[PDB]
Amino acid sequence: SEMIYGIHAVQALLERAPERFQEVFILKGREDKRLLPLIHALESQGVVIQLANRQYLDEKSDGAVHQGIIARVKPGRQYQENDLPDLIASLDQPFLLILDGVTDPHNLGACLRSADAAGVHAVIVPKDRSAQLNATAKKVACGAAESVPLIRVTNLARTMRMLQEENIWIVGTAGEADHTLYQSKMTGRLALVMGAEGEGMRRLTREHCDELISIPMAGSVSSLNVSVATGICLFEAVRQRS
Amino acid sequence: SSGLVPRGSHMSEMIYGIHAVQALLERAPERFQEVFILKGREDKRLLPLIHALESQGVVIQLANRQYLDEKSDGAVHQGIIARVKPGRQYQENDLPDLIASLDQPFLLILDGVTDPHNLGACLRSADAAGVHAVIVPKDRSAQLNATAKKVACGAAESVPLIRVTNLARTMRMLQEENIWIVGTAGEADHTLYQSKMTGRLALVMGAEGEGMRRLTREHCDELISIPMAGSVSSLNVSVATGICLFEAVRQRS
Repeated sequence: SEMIYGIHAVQALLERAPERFQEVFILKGREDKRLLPLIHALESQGVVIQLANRQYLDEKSDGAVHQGIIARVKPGRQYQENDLPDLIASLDQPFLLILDGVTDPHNLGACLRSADAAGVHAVIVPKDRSAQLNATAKKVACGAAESVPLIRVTNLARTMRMLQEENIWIVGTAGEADHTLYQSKMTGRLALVMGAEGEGMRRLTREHCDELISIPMAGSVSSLNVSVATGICLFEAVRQRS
Repeated sequence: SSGLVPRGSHMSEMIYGIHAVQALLERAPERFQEVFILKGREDKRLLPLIHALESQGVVIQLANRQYLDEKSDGAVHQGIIARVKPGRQYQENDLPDLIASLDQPFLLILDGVTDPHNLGACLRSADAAGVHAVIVPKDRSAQLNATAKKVACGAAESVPLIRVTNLARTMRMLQEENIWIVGTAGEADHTLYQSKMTGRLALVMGAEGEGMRRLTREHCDELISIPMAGSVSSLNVSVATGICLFEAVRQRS
């Protein structure tokens, strides 16, 4: 049993895994047009709602910015490297995001938020030397933690080959690319790879890519933050995929 | 009986990071006055720098770390000091002329970004996209402080940030100058991909909270939304700003 607080986590679950709802706790006495459009959905879902004072919610959350809402939820299905091939098989047209070198919990959250926004089916990351999904990541993820699975993998190159033996085209961003993000084809079976802000993808990672793209800069000094680069690339795909 | 007038002083400003010392070298070399580095101490990352500096005819002097950390308020200078002239601070009144010197102005308007970190993150993306100027309302925006300047990775020294008195009025001026204004809002009825983002243009982004002010929204020529996959999905102002700014870039290239 897991405890979630916040409207962004209560809702990401209503949109994605409403079946994970067991019992809801909301402030007994304080109307908010920020909750009814949720309270009703919960009622429609057949989720048992429960009346509780403010103390009942100040304790069972460790003084969090619950905004008046907390629920009892069944832990979310955590995908391991092993069950990736099945996840992919259940996908009509895989749209994946691979992060090589994201060590900062905050960036992991931002990338997760954007992947969700983009409709990415899963975020794949190097099990070793990569940030962890802690309180802060989830927080910056704005609920994305609950929607987009994050699969931690032993060897990136091995997993990439698996994806390629499964017809998923791998396109990675890199300065030493010959064409730009806009001269790429981001339709079909796809996996987008972003590397750390300074070092980029590790040499091995970029060699396991079918293609390499670069984001065009207007300034030989102009650079881009990682979570913004991820977004720009992901939505260029969203654009071509619509 | 008279009238006194400050004759006028000239005070230098010390810079610190490679993302300033090496950024301002190419971003704004003419402001350079004196430069400091470690004495007789090899640094393979300093040579590619102290190279372009000598070519520009800028003085380069060696010194201690006490000297560096003292004239640097014990800051992460990275062994590279730099005494330079004050930076040109663009003001509202300067706007008309800046726009006059551009054939196809590409402006970014930030309404309500009150967090310096976001302000700096946004400038960085603006600089990457070729934005000529970022315009924010004086009474509803963050200050280009040190925190902002750092998250901007140098852009702060390349992209003018003009603080304005009446955002809506400044917007009417932009339109009088034939600049098309596109604002980002959930209330829009088409996406940024269905928008014509070429020509004279200003992109308006609102903060994550209350979003764009109603008056700002009403002075836009068009409103666009960023398509979300699921009623859940939502974007950070910096990422969102980056996304819209680059869809524009794609279109005008």
